[PDB]
Amino acid sequence: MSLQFIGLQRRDVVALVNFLRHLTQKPDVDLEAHPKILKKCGEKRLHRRTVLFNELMLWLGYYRELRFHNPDLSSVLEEFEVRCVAVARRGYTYPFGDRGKARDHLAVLDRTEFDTDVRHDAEIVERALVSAVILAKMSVRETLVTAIGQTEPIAFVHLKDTEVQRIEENLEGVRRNMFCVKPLDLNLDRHANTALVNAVNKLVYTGRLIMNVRRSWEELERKCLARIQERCKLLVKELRMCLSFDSNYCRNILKHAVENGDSADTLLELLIEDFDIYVDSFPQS
Amino acid sequence: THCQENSETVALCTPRIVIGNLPDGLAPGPFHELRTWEIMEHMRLRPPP
Amino acid sequence: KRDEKHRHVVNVVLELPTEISEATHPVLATMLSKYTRMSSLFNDKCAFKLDLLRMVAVSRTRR
Repeated sequence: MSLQFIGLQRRDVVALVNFLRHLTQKPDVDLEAHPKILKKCGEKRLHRRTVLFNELMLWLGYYRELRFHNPDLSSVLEEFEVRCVAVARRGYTYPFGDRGKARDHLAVLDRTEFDTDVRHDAEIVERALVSAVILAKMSVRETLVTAIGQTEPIAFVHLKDTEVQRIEENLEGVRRNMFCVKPLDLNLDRHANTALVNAVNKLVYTGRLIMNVRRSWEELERKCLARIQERCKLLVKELRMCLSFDSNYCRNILKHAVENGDSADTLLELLIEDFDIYVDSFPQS
Repeated sequence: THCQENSETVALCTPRIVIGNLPDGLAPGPFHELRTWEIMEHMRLRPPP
Repeated sequence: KRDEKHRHVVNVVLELPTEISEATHPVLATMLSKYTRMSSLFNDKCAFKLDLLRMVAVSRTRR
């Protein structure tokens, strides 16, 4: 929330407040993606205790900025259920040369549903697609995997190369900024392949999209939690060198595990509450 | 025994060099210990040091 | 005015003897400024005693 700092000039503290409003807009949403913000830390210019503590207000607040804006695929996630229902409807009418091998894949395609839990949102998309991509190759009688341990990669089936560059470029922009994504890229022709593949490629695009939004989240969120754990243990090595009430007081603040965000989210609201008492421990000016 | 080279289930063969490679259902652990005394008795070490 | 609120904690709440003045204990000054902000639970005389007690252990530990 209301982050507070030590040796930063007021002109720089206002710039960090500007980072919150611009976070949805700026390309490449990562603190590592904006090196100049890391150069606002004032490292070497100030004492090493300030150099480590100054980042701790950012990484705790940058993690707060991620939780508040929140991933929100639910407006698109319901559309994923519709296209999965459309493949389920058109998947029965289509003839097969071995219906028993294919019908079992259709049953798993029907069972897929999203729970309220966010950690399961990625895994549910994968099984819903693997049952379809194995099915989509059968429509063109394409060769499919037989060896055990060789699950088929998720990929588009039979599409023009000009269509590929326009749609794959969007996936690179999903990792660039998961906060604002729309399924505007749709241009499948009725002439291509079959009505199944048109239902599938629209599903595979949303299916990769739910993962590319989710994988861009957890891979960064795991990193920001890892960064705080490194800065804290390095901070303890320096605070231990001096013994004082405020100095030992800071060591108790770092005893809480950074693992799981709520354990760290309480740490940020706590540290703001007691800024006045331990501030003397850090040299300044 | 078969293995899993890529896109294949090729057969594999490997000698069992030492006598201890045998399965416990064919080479019981009590068997190896009582068998061990046969050589110490051949070494005349019935009372081991 | 604000100084008078600290006397309510030292007397009515903590029941600290006047020989243990707030000026007499330099590290106490950092703590009472925070307790004054918490208007709640003035009725519980004991909770402030155990809290002021444990914080002295934070001040005094070579280990």
